[PDB]
Amino acid sequence: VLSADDKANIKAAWGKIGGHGAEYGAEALERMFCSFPTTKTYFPHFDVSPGSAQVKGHGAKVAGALATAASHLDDLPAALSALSDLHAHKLRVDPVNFKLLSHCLLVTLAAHHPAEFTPAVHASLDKFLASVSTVLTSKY
Amino acid sequence: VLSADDKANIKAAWGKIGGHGAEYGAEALERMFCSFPTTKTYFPHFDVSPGSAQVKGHGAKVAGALATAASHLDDLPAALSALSDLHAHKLRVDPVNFKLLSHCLLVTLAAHHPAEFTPAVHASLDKFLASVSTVLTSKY
Amino acid sequence: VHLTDAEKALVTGLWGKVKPEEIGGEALGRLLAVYPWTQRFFDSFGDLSSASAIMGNAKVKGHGKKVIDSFGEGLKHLDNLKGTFASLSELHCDKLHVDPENFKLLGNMIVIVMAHHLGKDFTPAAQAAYQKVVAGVATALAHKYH
Amino acid sequence: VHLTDAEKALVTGLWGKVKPEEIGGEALGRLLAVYPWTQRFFDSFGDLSSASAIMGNAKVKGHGKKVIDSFGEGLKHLDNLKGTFASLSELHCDKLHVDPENFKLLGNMIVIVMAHHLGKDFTPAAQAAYQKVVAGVATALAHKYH
Ligand code: HEM
Ligand code: HEM
Ligand code: HEM
Ligand code: HEM
Repeated sequence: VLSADDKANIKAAWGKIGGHGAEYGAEALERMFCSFPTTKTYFPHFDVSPGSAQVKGHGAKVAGALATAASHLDDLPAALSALSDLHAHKLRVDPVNFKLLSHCLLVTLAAHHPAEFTPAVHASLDKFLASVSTVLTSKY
Repeated sequence: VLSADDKANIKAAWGKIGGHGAEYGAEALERMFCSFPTTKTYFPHFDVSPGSAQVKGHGAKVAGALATAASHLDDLPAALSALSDLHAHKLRVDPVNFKLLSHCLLVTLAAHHPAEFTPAVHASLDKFLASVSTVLTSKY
Repeated sequence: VHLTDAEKALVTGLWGKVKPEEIGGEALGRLLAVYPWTQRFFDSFGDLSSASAIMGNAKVKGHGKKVIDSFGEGLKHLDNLKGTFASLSELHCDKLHVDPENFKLLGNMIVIVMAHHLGKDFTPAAQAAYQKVVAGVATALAHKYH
Repeated sequence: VHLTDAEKALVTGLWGKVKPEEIGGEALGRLLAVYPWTQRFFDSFGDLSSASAIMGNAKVKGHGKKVIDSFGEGLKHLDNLKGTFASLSELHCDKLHVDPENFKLLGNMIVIVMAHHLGKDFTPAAQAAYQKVVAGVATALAHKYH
């Protein structure tokens, strides 16, 4: 689980994202499909070509869920329950691909905010992404 | 985390363990050291030869904490924070080894309690030991 | 990849004391209940919603005999463990997209089920050997993941 | 994995626009920071108590420099990752007892450090090219893992 400084770093790091989160989510997904193309198989109904309108509007969705998670760090299971139904119960996403998207999202963050992506902030966000991943891949 | 069903199966399963805990905790360690010999490098001062006084007495300690975890499921980070410090801060155990040890515990319960080791109970216990692992491996 | 013939005699001597068909049925069923995201790969199999349903699912048992029989063949060529499974790694990687970490999970179920059936006779030595078998089979099913 | 010339040109092209000692020093440091249990393998290195101490550790900088030298040596032999990482694989296996899963953590840190240094020049296509390389290095580092 997270520490006080994790929570502080996650919240601090999330503030600096601002309105870029919608785009950082879209880039994270595109990096996940480009590097790990077997994750395309979770989105057969999507146009998953880069620049696709569908991945754009979905990166905004994933973003909004991460900022929600960032402001409810004590109890992720409660605030992501409806999202845990989706990814676990009906979609049944292999936990490995959350690691994949988490890595691509941190690649995105390193690629856009170099002065802010310190080793300490990085470690906290990795743990942040590990906590949300555990919540969503749970309870089938 | 766990579900009410998982919490019900954990207390019930551990309840059916009884005074066998300390024995299972030692056999589990003995299974880990034999199947996964690198795990022995974490106990360089122990006897760790089959049958041992120290490994047997250590298996009890492992069995005692699990009993504590089994009755504090809604607050593992609190009741395991002393053990987290030892394994995460002090020893720095590689998470892969908590999965090896978890696996040997389930082999032990499968080997000793056929009738009680149902697939449902097995599933709840794997989430039990995995939650405990996360706490014991996390810094916080 | 290479067992001592003590370990090799331990696996073949305890395999003869189990019925492979229920080893496969229980192992595959226990994977599906313990690691339920594995069910995504099994949508034509019908009802996988609960532990009892997986254990009563007739095609899961039928598929465990396929899994366990190919596993049985692996037990006949522990030295060329790579070539016997090359068609299967081919099939799990490129046509089903099973993540290779899940091959370890099924092998763990085979180990847990062997302990279930055999009780005391599934000693740590017995497990140590069978761990080597499932470890090598799992890595074999992963040889074509590029 | 085998790489098209377009990917080799992409990997070697972007490699010539970073300084490897910075990558190595930053990747190993971030590994020890992001994944704290890897510190256990570095007790002769002294203080690794904080992210501050880790990135200031002079031995860390020194070792990241040697790690990146071997990685760089892999970049010149991508079609021979087995043979080029034979010596380091057996060292990590039989002596250091480094779990093979951690090879991919360090590989991932190399990817993320390239994105840090390169910004938007580390394209999604650039990432996929480097992802193939570190996964090959991680594989090669761990098949002589008997
Ligand atoms: C940090 C991790 C993740 C978060 C926060 C997240 C969040 C979300 C959100 C907000 C939605 C839309 C819910 C709605 O408004 O109806 C969604 C849907 C979805 N997610 Fe994720 N997700 C994550 C990881 C993943 C991963 C790793 C995959 C697959 C590799 C995935 C696959 C999907 C799919 C297929 C949908 C359905 C979209 C559709 O049907 O149009 N998610 N997720
Ligand atoms: C859920 C799994 C585990 C539990 C519940 C557990 C529990 C414990 C407990 C209760 C102690 C004694 C603490 C004390 O004396 O106050 C201990 C010590 C220790 N544990 Fe574990 N442990 C687990 C997994 C592991 C693993 C995977 C390893 C290494 C491979 C490990 C290595 C050690 C070592 C080296 C000690 C110190 C022994 C001594 O100095 O007496 N533990 N653990
Ligand atoms: C030691 C591990 C494994 C062995 C020996 C094994 C063996 C086999 C065999 C022999 C088949 C026969 C193909 C057929 O006739 O349909 C098969 C199919 C299949 N396997 Fe496995 N497998 C293993 C692991 C896994 C895992 C981990 C998964 C998913 C989590 C999986 C999912 C499937 C699926 C979906 C099929 C196709 C079923 C169908 O369409 O009839 N397998 N496997
Ligand atoms: C991309 C992955 C890796 C590469 C390319 C790599 C490469 C190297 C190199 C070049 C050396 C120096 C050997 C010598 O000079 O004789 C080394 C040693 C070492 N490696 Fe790594 N390594 C990797 C991953 C890891 C990981 C994941 C760990 C632990 C978590 C680790 C721990 C060590 C240690 C402890 C040493 C010896 C340093 C000492 O004893 O003071 N390495 N490795």
